[PDB]
Amino acid sequence: AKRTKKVGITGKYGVRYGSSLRRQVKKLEIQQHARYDCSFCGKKTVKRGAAGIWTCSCCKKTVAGGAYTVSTAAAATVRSTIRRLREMVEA
Amino acid sequence: AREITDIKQFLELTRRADVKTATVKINKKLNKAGKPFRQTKFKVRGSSSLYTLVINDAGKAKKLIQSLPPTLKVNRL
Amino acid sequence: SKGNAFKHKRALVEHIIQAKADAQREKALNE
Amino acid sequence: GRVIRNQRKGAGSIFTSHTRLRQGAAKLRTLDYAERHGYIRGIVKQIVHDSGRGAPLAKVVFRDPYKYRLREEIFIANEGVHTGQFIYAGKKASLNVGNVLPLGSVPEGTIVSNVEEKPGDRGALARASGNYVIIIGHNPDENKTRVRLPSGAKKVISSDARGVIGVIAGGGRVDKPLLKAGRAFHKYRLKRNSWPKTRGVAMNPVDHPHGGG
Amino acid sequence: AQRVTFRRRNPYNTRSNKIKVVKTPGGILRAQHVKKLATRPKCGDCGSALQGISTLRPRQYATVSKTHKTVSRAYGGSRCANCVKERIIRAFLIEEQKIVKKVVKEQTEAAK
RNA sequence: AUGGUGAACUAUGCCUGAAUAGGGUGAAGCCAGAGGAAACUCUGGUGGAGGCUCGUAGCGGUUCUGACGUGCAAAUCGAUC
RNA sequence: UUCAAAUGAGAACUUUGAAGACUGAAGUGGGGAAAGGUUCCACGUCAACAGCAGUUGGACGUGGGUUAGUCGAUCCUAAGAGAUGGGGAAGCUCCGUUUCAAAGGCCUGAUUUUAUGCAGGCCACCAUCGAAAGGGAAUCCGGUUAAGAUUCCGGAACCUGGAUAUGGAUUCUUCACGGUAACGUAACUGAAUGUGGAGACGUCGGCGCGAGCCCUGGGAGGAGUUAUCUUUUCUUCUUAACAGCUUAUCACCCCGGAAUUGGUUUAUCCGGAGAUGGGGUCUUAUGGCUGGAAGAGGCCAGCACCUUUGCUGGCUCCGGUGCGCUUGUGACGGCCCGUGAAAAUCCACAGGAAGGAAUAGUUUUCAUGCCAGGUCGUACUGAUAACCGCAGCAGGUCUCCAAGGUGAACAGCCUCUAGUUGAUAGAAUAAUGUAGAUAAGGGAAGUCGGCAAAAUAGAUCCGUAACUUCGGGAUAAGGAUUGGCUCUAAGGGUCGGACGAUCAACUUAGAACUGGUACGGACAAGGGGAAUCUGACUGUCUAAUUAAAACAUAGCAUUGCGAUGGUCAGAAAGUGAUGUUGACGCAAU
RNA sequence: UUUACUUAUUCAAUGAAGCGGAGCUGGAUCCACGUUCUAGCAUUCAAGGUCCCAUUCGGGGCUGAUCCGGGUU
Ligand SMILES: [Mg+2]
Ligand SMILES: [Mg+2]
Ligand SMILES: [Mg+2]
Ligand SMILES: [Mg+2]
Ligand SMILES: [Mg+2]
Ligand SMILES: [Mg+2]
Ligand SMILES: [Mg+2]
Ligand SMILES: [Mg+2]
Ligand SMILES: [Mg+2]
Ligand SMILES: [Mg+2]
Ligand SMILES: [Mg+2]
Ligand SMILES: [Mg+2]
Ligand SMILES: [Mg+2]
Ligand SMILES: [Mg+2]
Ligand SMILES: [Mg+2]
Ligand SMILES: [Mg+2]
Ligand SMILES: [Mg+2]
Ligand SMILES: [Mg+2]
Ligand SMILES: [Mg+2]
Ligand SMILES: [Mg+2]
Ligand SMILES: [Mg+2]
Ligand SMILES: [Mg+2]
Ligand SMILES: [Mg+2]
Ligand SMILES: [Mg+2]
Ligand SMILES: [Mg+2]
Ligand SMILES: [Mg+2]
Ligand SMILES: [Zn+2]
Ligand SMILES: [Zn+2]
Repeated sequence: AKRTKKVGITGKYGVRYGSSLRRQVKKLEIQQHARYDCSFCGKKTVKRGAAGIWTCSCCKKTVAGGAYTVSTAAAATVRSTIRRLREMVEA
Repeated sequence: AREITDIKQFLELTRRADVKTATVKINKKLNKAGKPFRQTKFKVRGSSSLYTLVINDAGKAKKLIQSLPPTLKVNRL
Repeated sequence: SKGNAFKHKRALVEHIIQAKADAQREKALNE
Repeated sequence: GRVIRNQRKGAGSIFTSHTRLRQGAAKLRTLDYAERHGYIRGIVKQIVHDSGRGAPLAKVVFRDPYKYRLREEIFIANEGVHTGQFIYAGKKASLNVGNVLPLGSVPEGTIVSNVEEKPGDRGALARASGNYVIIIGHNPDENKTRVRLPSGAKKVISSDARGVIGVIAGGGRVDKPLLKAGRAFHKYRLKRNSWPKTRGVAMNPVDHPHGGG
Repeated sequence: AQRVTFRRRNPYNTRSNKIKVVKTPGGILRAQHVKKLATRPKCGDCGSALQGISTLRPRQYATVSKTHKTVSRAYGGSRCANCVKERIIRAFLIEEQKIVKKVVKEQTEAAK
């Protein structure tokens, strides 16, 4: 039983702030309140403490990450680039 | 205030060096909500704490009163 | 019960009785 | 004419930074013998939020090389750094995210952050969330390194200047609308007294040159 | 129906000015000032509450015996049993690996 | 013009404290049922979000051919808000 | 507001008694903070003051009264304030707060002896002020005064510091044993140095538990009503700090190895990184029993008297209930581009410099015993008369406790405890006023203008349009009902093997009967709708004539700056804000 | 005029700790082959080796840990 057709989590804002701004906020709020897999213990138990800080309820591991997601595309690209450079340096 | 239950410990407390005074108190109580009976509390006044020994036997209480040391100052009732 | 299928204790008891009867019937028919 | 707010802010007074809840200044280690010649290993003990700063910070504990004790440093957390991770700082440190290396020891295209402008000033460039510095190239004869800054500028700095491998965590913060004067209020309460802002046109000519009409 | 007053000159509801209502042997209600509750000591490695350690205000720990403040184990008190076990395992395994690596490095130096 | 005194009122920042009945509405997450290859849709619950709402304490001060005008008062009183 | 008596020359205003009322626990009650400074209390007493009076008084005259190791200050640090070393300034003085300083403590020594001269080492960062609401060692009960009270008196405790003895414990295996473990205990050496914890922390929501209060039964006392009735209405039946034993959500340990996935909260999380299950360990919020402690306190009865003097007997017991109120607390959940103090102080761990026993040692973190705790504040009001407003001024001024009914309710109305009965009075009832009401028929014809009044209003049910950012509009609009009485049905807990025994609460629905001119019967409480202009919204300002279309706001856009810098400050300076900052930033719009 | 230097002056940091030069020092002009699976630990003039003492509870010297500089970086 869906209670709202489109506003979803942004139903708490009522008719305020504008529809496009409410959509923009909705996307990032869903991202920031989602639950993510832990790369250490393999469980889906990682939640945001504060902006950029992501803690796993099990195994008590805290990782730095993005403001509203655990990993950003820029960070993933940087990781791949650093891996390639390290492999080139070793080889 | 402390409660003691060992009779030998009570006698040692009465013979302790700093102990000068004791009090004997008589209460009228009911055992298992039955007939009235007599309860005796012996209270030894120490320097730091007051020690209480409770005896529900009148004959044993009378025997203990007789066995109290003579230099100890006893306040009855 | 968490999903609000039973109005009260008597309804739950009647449903339990019916479910046990249906399980016994199915087991006897498959035997 | 009356003194405007732009001129008033220089005297300090009510325009100073609100620093009660800060964790401490975020700096690299002091450039010492160990970092100049080899490397030194510390451990990430916790990752914490700093009031008034978008990016999280990381507490890194090293051993004192000259005395039996522990030294705690406050680094700016790069993305991917976790609690319990080992961090290596020095000229001989490996090329891994979170390590502190001189700019001359990394290849072209390396992405770094908290980069020293001069060797030993303990971090000056690319400190805000999501920002980084790109290693464009090297000039070994002058012992220099060409880098690209977040603003797009190209700079030449010493190859002995240090930088932390990776990108500052907490990126994408400014993509969320605040929606509310209240959220802006709570944002600047932890930073300084610069909000709300009154337009100069709405003022009198005595208050601001833009006033009148 | 009996109403009470603060027994000290602080009239505000601060963290150090908390009261409860108690009936006295005189048959009347009276305020009674309650101290702030103590916090259990925490582990130095994981931050969890320490089992078997008394929970007191920090000055009160000077009045009790050493039994109430320790347990009979290495790091008893400051660290918990699971963390102590983990660091024992880590110490032994890393020392064995150091011996192995030294032997391997000596053999590689000899062969090289 | 020269030299001094004021942030006990009030303007603003900071530090450390304190205060704020009872209702209405019913967001996300979750459960059950009816559909569907899935995505997803519908029904009934649960949950208790919001610089939401009605309305006390409180804060403020819209209106009245209002009271008063050497007034209780060099800015007050009543109702309404 | 009234009656009587007393006092007095004199009484509407003083005192006591008799009456009628009020504040109605968000008080006209009981305490405090700021402020005041004796206003507190007793005796005497009326010239002036209390806009009438006065025998009265916060007035006048004379005195009495404030007792602390445990309550505060004192100590700590917060935003901040501010010397020294230095550097500016003709100078009064300014910058800066650990620098730019030779800024001060400790250990060892027969230093291979040159003969009566101090040698070898170790560790390091800055005065002071800043909270009677932050942090913090430790005290309660009963009684006592004209006025003191967690301070005095009686009894019972606790903290800190110090010297020390005995008992206990440990040792010839020297610095304890037990438990697989979680860990337990009356103890069970410890210097440098390092490390960890506590101090130490936001807000909201529901749920669980405790305490006090609320409601209620039996019994033992006391009071009231009794024209008629009521085994009746009201009231007392209490238990502090501290101490011993015991007591728990959470968490953890051992066994064991899970799909037919199970456990499980109001709220959906957990489990091969070891679930369910069985057995254990711990924190002692909190509760129970006992000591304290019935000897106290409470409620009654009976003694002699001018006694300003003494004294005796009884009872103080046993239960129940809850979406109740207040408050404390636990495990949780929601929220942030907001993640929500420091320091004094205390403890513990790692380490083992060392010291210590055989006919004798050790251990003052176990028990007991001994001594001490200075200075300053402490009365009272805290407001329609003790503060401020030129006043005993309808104004202003921070906070704690908080009963019964009706009712959703700290609303309105009535009541118990407590506290007031103060504000110049008496006699008449013209006009005009101030405040509040009613009105035949018509219903805005009044007026610049429906200004003002009236109408509506609670709860339940039926039903609810355009438009829309799809969230709203909305309680849209428009309709029906509501009392009392007598019943019926549904919704549970605790124990036992289809059910039985026992106990208890308030919600909803339905059906007869009955009064009616009224049934949210007082109180309480939206009028609604069709449109235009205008500002997005929530928010803010002209204190004392303008609350708005003005300002702010989120969103959008432009410009400057990579620190040898941008925007600013200072007379200067080895000066300062942004800056505990670094383009996802700061600054100017 | 051009090109250098440091010593005045200027800027910054630190615990003024490792700077500059050289090693018949070693491995291959460059390096210390003393530190990189792991949230352990690293502190009592440093153990060991070697010369003495007057052996006795231990005490000294060189080394461990290369040398030189008239510049804290
Ligand atoms: Mg203007
Ligand atoms: Mg002020
Ligand atoms: Mg609102
Ligand atoms: Mg409202
Ligand atoms: Mg009234
Ligand atoms: Mg009344
Ligand atoms: Mg007069
Ligand atoms: Mg008086
Ligand atoms: Mg007087
Ligand atoms: Mg100064
Ligand atoms: Mg001070
Ligand atoms: Mg305090
Ligand atoms: Mg008094
Ligand atoms: Mg006393
Ligand atoms: Mg007093
Ligand atoms: Mg008082
Ligand atoms: Mg005054
Ligand atoms: Mg004055
Ligand atoms: Mg009419
Ligand atoms: Mg007309
Ligand atoms: Mg006309
Ligand atoms: Mg409408
Ligand atoms: Mg507006
Ligand atoms: Mg005005
Ligand atoms: Mg106005
Ligand atoms: Mg505007
Ligand atoms: Zn994990
Ligand atoms: Zn632990």
